[PDB]
Amino acid sequence: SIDEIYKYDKKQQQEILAAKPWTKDHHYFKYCKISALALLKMVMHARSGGNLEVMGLMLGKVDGETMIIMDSFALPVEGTETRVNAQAAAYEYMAAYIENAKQVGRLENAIGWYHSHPGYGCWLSGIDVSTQMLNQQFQEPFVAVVIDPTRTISAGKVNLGAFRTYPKGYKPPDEGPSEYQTIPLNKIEDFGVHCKQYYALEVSYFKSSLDRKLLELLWNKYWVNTLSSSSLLTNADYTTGQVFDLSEKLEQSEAQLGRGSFMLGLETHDRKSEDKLAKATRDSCKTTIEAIHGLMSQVIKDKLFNQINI
Amino acid sequence: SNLLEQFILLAKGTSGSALTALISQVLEAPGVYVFGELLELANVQELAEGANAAYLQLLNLFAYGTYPDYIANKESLPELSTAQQNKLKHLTIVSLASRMKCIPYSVLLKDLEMRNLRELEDLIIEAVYTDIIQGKLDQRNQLLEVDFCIGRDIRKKDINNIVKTLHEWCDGCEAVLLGIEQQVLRANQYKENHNRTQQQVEAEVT
Amino acid sequence: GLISARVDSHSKILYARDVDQRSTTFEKSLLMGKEFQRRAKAMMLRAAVLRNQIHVKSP
Amino acid sequence: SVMACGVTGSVSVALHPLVILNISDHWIRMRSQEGRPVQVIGALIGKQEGRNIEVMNSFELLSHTVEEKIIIDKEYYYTKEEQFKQVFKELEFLGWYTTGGPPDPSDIHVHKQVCEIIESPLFLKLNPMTKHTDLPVSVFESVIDIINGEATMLFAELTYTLATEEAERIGVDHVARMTSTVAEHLIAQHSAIKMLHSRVKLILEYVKASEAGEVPFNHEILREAYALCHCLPVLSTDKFKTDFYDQCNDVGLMAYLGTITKTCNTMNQFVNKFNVLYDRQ
Ligand SMILES: [Zn+2]
Repeated sequence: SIDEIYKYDKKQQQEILAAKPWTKDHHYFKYCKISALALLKMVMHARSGGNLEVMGLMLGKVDGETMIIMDSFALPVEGTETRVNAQAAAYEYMAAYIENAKQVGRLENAIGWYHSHPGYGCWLSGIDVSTQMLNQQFQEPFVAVVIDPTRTISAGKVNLGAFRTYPKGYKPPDEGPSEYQTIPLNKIEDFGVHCKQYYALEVSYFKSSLDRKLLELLWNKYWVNTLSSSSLLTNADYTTGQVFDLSEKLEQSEAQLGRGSFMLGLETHDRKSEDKLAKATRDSCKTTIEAIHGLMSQVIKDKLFNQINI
Repeated sequence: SNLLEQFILLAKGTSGSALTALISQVLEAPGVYVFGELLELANVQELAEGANAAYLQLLNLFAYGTYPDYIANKESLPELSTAQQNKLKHLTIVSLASRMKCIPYSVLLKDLEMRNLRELEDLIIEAVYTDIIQGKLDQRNQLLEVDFCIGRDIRKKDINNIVKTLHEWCDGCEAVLLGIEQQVLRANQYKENHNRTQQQVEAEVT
Repeated sequence: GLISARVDSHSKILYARDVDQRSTTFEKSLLMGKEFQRRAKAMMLRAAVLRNQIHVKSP
Repeated sequence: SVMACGVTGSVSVALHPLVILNISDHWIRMRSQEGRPVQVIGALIGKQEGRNIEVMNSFELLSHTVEEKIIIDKEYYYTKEEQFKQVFKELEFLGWYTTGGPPDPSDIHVHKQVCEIIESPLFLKLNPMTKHTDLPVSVFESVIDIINGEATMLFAELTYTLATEEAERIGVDHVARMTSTVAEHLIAQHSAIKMLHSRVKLILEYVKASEAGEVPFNHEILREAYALCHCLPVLSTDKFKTDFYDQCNDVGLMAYLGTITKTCNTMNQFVNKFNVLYDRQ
């Protein structure tokens, strides 16, 4: 049944929760069955979070060889991407919530860490790699659920990765994704210190047929909104900073591609490797795609509003 | 809203002479310029096309006709008040505004047989003031910018044109929007091949 | 010098040019575009001359 | 059947769509718990934009059976919001969805229940056990007036849309398709677009009816839709679209500027792989 997976068998779910397959192989969890609550307030609370980093408890479960994110989202908080084990401090949320969630038959228990790096991700940085590693030696099954809000703004796709980091003693085997990502100066060094200590879960999504019908019917009156983006008007001088950043974003490449140091490699420090040109690459891609946003928005609005027919 | 029933009982109660009164009321009723369904009463049908068929004639003028018609036909129709006459004037103006997004000043200056800007703008502002019209006069263009027009009349049996018409507008949006849509679709298709090849390499790595 | 200006010398008057943002941007844009495209084929053919291993031997 | 036919309130919140799915999910939850379509309650929230309502986000709740009536376990819900208002503070309890037939005195009763946390809350009715083709959301609101010597509240329906969030929209497009990402990108005014899209499909059927149908020949259609369609395609003006193309020039300019930057980027990429394998300097 389509509802066969929405079935939260607290029996079965908490069974595999106490199953501890990870202590036998820390690569058991290959899947991540998610209900779209993750997308829900993960997305709109990374975006509504402005640029303020956040943390806390995810709802969820486990099924077969699968971590399950019933929930993930953001705080109106900060400090994540630099907090010594940030996420913990928001668990008070379902220190209460899940509890009397059981009072409505939400007999689930706490499973994970909601969070958002508004504008630049949802993950655990250098100090939060202390967070991530320590807690997966604290809290396994634990995940680095990773999706970037403004990346998912200028990207059109949810790059979700459930990153069970490779615990200390457990190296990446054959399957360690280790999603390399352009990090600010604060944590790029420690990512290089820990970029290959995590793998991703095969993050699938589960729903009901009512869910599909609701999204279709959503579109069935959102299309009017579609031709009203109305995307250029939103970032009038935004892109200026973007541009003034983007060339500096490009100077990012410059920053890591400027150098006279001949010799054999990077031969002093990680530069490294000719550099940050990939940083400016993602920068140019996102900024020209947001230009695509603005232009398709206003132009297709002209295509429909300004002139269609009588 | 009140006037429709108001006239309804009037047509029921009032004819000819009584009519002269009702007609006097009808002339004076904004929005109640055209009879449509309202004329469906046999009483008014007789009252219309009656001895004072000319009254019905002005009714039609409200439906189809214009103030310039009166300009030609000062005599043909029943007489009106300055208020009513300028009313019909606004009628032609709103009609023209329907035709042109911005009707030039001289358009109505000639159409209404108007002399100049003072009265011209006064009446125009009055028309917009009723909130029938939006925007403002187009000073640069010597026209009238308008967002929308408030429904005054039936204007007699238009069903053919109006019904014909809805889809046309829809078609305009449909065509342009579709073009962008397909371009996106093809783009997504490229996405598929790109992701597809990416997946293929994925397969290769094992 | 600072002359953002014009003179109809037939007129015998100076006429300060307005500093163009838009079309001056267009200017520089397609200028660098043509430069980049010339250099595109140029570096292609340089990769050629280096892969083709051609050097003009003195004798 | 004590309903009261009223007016608006104080709705505006933000939305993400799995909470609509949690409308679905509370119905599924209570149904699996009870083995039956359970007329459930859920914490409606939404957008309020001028005179527009948008009933969007409402998840699982507690709906007790008081002898016939749906019941918001009121202080339970207080517990619940304090269980999420710590971090879900961006959302506020607008109303409650349910599942069943039309709105009934139990729906009226829990809507009143929602009328006790605030003054003028909203009503939503969904049902996967009802039999419509439309998106199953009924939405009610309140006046306070005087009729027949009785001072009473008033609850009646208004229409909605759903959220316009970027990654939210992306997820909607996927979970609808699951292979949108471009299509309805006129979105701030595409509310207007597809709202009046369905509206004017209705209007085509509706003018066919007013021709005839029921409805007789109709002047409402005549004057109103006449001005409407025969101003169309409105906004097709010139200067105006001149500056539209000025838009297009600047935008395509800078976008292809960045794409040129990426072009010479991959150029340098290739050149650096060259330097690795080939450039011996
Ligand atoms: Zn930390």
